Amino acid sequence: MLIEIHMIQNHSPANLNRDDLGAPKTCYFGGVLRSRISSQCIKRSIRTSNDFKALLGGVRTRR
Amino acid sequence: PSGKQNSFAAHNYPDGILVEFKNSPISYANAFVRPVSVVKESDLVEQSIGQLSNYVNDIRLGY
Amino acid sequence: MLIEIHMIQNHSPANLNRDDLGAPKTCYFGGVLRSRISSQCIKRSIRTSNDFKADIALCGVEAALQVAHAISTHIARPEIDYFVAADDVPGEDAGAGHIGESMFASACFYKYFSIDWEQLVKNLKGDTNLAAHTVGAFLLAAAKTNPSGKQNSFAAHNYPDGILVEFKNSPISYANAFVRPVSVVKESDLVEQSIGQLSNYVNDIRLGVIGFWFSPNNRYPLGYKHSKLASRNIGNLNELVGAVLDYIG
Amino acid sequence: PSGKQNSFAAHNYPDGILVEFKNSPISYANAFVRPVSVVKESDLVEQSIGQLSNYVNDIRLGY
Amino acid sequence: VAADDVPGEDAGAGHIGESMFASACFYKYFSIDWEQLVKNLKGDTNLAAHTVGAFLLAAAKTN
Amino acid sequence: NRGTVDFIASLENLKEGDLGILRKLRGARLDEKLPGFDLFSALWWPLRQKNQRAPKREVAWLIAKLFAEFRFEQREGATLPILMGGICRKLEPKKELPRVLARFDQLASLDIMQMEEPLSVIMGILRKHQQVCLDWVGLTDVLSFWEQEPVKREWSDSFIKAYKI
Amino acid sequence: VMDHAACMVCKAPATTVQHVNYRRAGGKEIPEDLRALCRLCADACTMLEYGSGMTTNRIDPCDPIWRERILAKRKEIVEFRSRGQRF
Amino acid sequence: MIYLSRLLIDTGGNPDRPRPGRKWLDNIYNVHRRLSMAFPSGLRREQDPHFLKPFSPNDFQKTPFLFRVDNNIDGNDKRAIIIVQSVLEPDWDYCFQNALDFLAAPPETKEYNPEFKAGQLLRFRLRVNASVRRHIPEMVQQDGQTIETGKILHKRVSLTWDASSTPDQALADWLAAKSPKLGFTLQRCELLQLGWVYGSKPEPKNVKVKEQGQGYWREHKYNPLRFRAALLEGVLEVDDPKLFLKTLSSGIGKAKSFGFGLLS
RNA sequence: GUGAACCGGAUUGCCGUCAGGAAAUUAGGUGCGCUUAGCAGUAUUCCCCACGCUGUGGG
Ligand SMILES: [Mg+2]
Repeated sequence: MLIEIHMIQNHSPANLNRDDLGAPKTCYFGGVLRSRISSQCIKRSIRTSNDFKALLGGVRTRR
Repeated sequence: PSGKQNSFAAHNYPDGILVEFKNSPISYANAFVRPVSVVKESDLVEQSIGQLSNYVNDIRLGY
Repeated sequence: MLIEIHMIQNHSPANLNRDDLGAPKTCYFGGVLRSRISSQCIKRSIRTSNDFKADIALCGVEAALQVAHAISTHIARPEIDYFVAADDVPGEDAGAGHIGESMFASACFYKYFSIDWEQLVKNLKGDTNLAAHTVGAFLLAAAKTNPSGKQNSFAAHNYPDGILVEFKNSPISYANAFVRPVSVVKESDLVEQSIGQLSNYVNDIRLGVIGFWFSPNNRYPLGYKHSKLASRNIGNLNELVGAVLDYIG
Repeated sequence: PSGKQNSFAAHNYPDGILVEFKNSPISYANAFVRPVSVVKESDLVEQSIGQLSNYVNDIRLGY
Repeated sequence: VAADDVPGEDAGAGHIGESMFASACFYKYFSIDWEQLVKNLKGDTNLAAHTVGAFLLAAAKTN
Repeated sequence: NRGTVDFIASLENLKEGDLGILRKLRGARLDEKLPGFDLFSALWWPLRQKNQRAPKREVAWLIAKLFAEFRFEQREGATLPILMGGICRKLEPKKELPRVLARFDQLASLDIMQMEEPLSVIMGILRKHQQVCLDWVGLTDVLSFWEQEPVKREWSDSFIKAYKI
Repeated sequence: VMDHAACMVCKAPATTVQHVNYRRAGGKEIPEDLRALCRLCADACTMLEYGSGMTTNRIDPCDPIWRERILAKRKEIVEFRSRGQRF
Repeated sequence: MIYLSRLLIDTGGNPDRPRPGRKWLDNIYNVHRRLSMAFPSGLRREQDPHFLKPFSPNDFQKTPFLFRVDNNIDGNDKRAIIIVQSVLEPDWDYCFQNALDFLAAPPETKEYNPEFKAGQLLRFRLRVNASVRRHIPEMVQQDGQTIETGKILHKRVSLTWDASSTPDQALADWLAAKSPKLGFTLQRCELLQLGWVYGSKPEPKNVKVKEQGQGYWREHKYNPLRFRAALLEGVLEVDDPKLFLKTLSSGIGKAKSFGFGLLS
C-alpha cells in the first residue's frame, strides 16, 4: 500500500537550487520552460529538518 | 530547502495538500500542461488550484 | 479485423530509456531529432508486473504484438542535471560526492499496436472468448503503468490523455501526422495541438470502419465540428473495454 | 468674453476689486476651497467677499 | 485653438490643439542634516544657520 | 501587408492628449478606463472594413501603448534585431555584452501580453543609444505571428547576421 | 421583439443584439444564443470582452456573477462617454 | 385606498454623456412599461433578487393602475415629478435595482385617504384626453390627386372645438358639463398645458415558417400611437362623498396606461 | 509469420558557502471654439369591444 502527498507551494523570490553555473533549474515540460527544484535537495532538506532529529540516523561519509 | 535562504528568506508554506490512497499513483503535472496565466480576479494559487481540481474531476470520473 | 491502439502519452520531466552514456534515446523522423523509448522497454513494462496480470500467449507460435518505438510528436529536448552528494561529517573542506551529471527529457509520445483476427484466436490459451477478454484487458492495460526508469529520483507516472482504438484491418501507423513536429501556440495545449494534428490526419486517408475514441470526460474532441471525425466521442474506464468485448465477441 | 453673447447678454460688471503691490505672488483661490453656500439673509457676492476678507486677513497677519 | 485675425481667406482659425492641467493640495518633506552640513562647510556655524533659515523660508514662500 | 500600414499611419496621426492617455495605461488592460477603450475602438474598428487583413487585437493594443510611450518614426529596414546587435557591437564582450544580450533573449520565450516590460527595457536602451527609426509595420507583422518558431528563428538569425557584420 | 423591444439587464428600449457562446461567430445563428440588449450595457459587454482574454467563452448576462462589473462599466460609460468624439 | 407617492428622476445637464431618464421619458409606451414592471409578483420573487432573467409580461400582475408625469419646484431645485398610486403596495426595490441612473433621490411612499363631503375649496389638478368619436369620419380622404375614396371608419380623432373662441372657455364648458355625471362641479377652470403625446408599440407578426416545427421564423413591426393632452386644475365642490370615490379610483378619462388619469 | 523472433542500462546523490548599484539633475517657453434658431399644434389619432349614431372597458 502506497501513499501520495502532493503540494502546491508559491514561493517568494528565491534561489533554492542552482546548477554549476548558478542558474535555477529548468525543465521543458509541455513545450515551455518550467522552473524546477531538484528532488535530491528536497530529500536532503527533509532529512536535515528540525523534526527528523529523533529519526535522523544515517551517515554518508568517506571519513 | 536550505539554498540561498540567508539571502532570500523564502520560508513560505505549502498552500495545498492532496493525500490520496490507491495502488496506482498520479502526479498532477498534466493539470498544468496548459500554463496557468492569471486573470484580474483571483490569484496564481487559486487558478492553479482550479486547474488542479478540474484535472482531479476528469481523473475521478473519466479515470 | 485488427486492433490499433494509437495512444498519446505526455510525460512530466524524467528520463525513462537510457543508452550507454545515460541519455534519453532518440529517433529520426520528419527531418528532426525526436525523443524515443525503445519498444522492448515498454513491451517488458507491459509484462513483469502483476497489475497487467489480472498473459503468456501475447508476449512469449512466437508472440502476438506489434509495439512501435515511441515517436515524439515534437522535437527532442534533452536536458542535463548536476548532483552533489554531501559529506555530512565535518571535514577540513566541504563537498564529497561523485559530483556527476544526469540527464532527462520531457516528451509527448505516440505508439501503435496490432492484434489480428487469427493472431488473437489462435492465441487461444484455453478459450474462444479469451480472444476478447485479453484484448479487453489490453486496451487500457497498455495505458496502466508507465515503464520504469529513474523514478526514485525523477518521479513521473503521468497517465495518458487521448487514446485511439481503431478496428481498421489495414496496418498503417499514423506517424505521418507527426511529419511536422508539433509547435506550440498560446491558446492550445501541447497535447491539444498534438490531438488536433492527429484529428487533421484522421480527416484525410479516408478519401483514399469507425473511430472508437477515448477522452476522459470528453475534454479533447476529435475535431471541433458536429461532423465528428470519430463519431464515438465517449469513454469511461471499462465501458470501452466491454464495447470492444461485444465488438469482437 | 464674447462667446454666445448674442443669445445670452451677460454683461455683468464688477462687485469687488483686489489690486495689490507686493514682492512675492499669492493666490486667494484657497479662500474658496470651502465653497460658498447661500445663507437666507445675504447674497452670494457679499458672502464671497466675506470669505475672501477672512483669508486675506489670514495671509496678511500669518505671513 | 490659435485664431487668425487677418481676413486673408475664409473664416478659418489657424492652429488647434490641447492643453492639460490639474489642481491639487500638496505635501512636501525636507530634512536638513546638521553635523553633516557643518562638516561639509568645515566649521562655519553662521553660514549653516543662514542655510537652514533660508531653506525654511524658501520652501514656503517659493513655488 | 496593406492593412497594418494604415494602422501605423493612423497611429502616427494621433495627437498629444490621446497618446498621453495611452501612456497612462501602461500595464493596464483596455477596460478599467473608458477613454482608452474609446481611443482603441476609434483606431481599430475602421481598418477591418476597408482591407481584409488586420493585425491581432492584443498586438495592436500593446503596440499602441509602446508607441505612445516611446514615439519613434516608421522606417523600412529598422527592425529590432538589426539595431539590436548593431548596439551589441558597441560593447565590451567581457561583462556588459552578456547582460544586454540576455536582456534581448528574454523576448524570445514570452507570450504577447507579458512582453510589455521586456520590450520596454529593450526600447529603453534603444532610446539611450538615440534610436529614432523603428519599423513599426515590420515589428507588428513579426509580432502578430510571434507564436510560430520560424519567424522567431529568422529574427534571431537576423540578430546573428547584424552582429557578425 | 421576443423580449418586447426592451433590454434585459437594465430594462429599457433596445437597439442591438449581442452574441453569447462563441462556438461559431455566426453566419448561421440559432435563435437561442443571441441576446438583444441596449446600447450602454452592450458597450459594457464590449468593455469586459475587449479587456482581458478574448477567447471563445462569452459573458451571458443571465447568471448573476458578471453583474457588478457590468454595472460599474455602465456607470463609467455614463460618466465619461464623449458622443462628439464618436461612439 | 390612495397610495400617492413620488418618483423624482435624474434629468441630466450634459447632452454629451448618455442620459437614460431623459431618453426614457420620450416614449410613453416604455414609460408605462417602466411603471408597470414595478410590484412584479411574488411568484418568482423567491428565486432571484438581481433582475437577471428573460423578460415576459405574463409573470407580472395585470392590475390596472395610474401615474402622471409633471414638473415642479420644491424650494430651490427644478425636478420633474411622477405621481403614482395603486391598490397594491409599493415595492420599488427591483424595478430600479440595476437602473439607479434613472433615479435622482430614493422614492418615498405616503399614506392618504380622502374626505371632502360637499362644497369645500381644497381640490387639485386633472389630466385627460381630448378624445371624441367623430360625428363625420368623411369617407377616407385618400391621396394622388387629393381626393376621397373610402366609405367610413369610426375613429377617436381629436376634439374639433369651435373657431370663434379659445379653449379656456370651450374645454372649460366641456368638463363643466361633464362634471355632474362624475359627481362634482367646476366653478373655475383654466388650462395649463395642451398638445399631443406620442409613442411606439411593437407588433409581433408571423410570415416565415420552420421546416421541423411551427413558424418560429418571423419578423418585426412597429406602430405609432398619438393622443391629445389636457392638463388643468380647478376649485371644485364634490356632489356626494359616495360616488366620487369611484371617479377617484378610475380617473376622469381612462387613458390610465398612457398618462392621463385621475385628479391630482 | 523472420539476418528476423523474444528482448530494462539498473539502482546512491544539498551546488554550498560571501555580497547596498552608489554618487548629480527646472518637464522649457506660444496660443479666443465660433458664426443660426417659437417645445407648438383644433378640423383623420394608430387601434379593439363599443353607443339614437359622441359618453362609455383598455393596447
Ligand atoms: Mg442593458
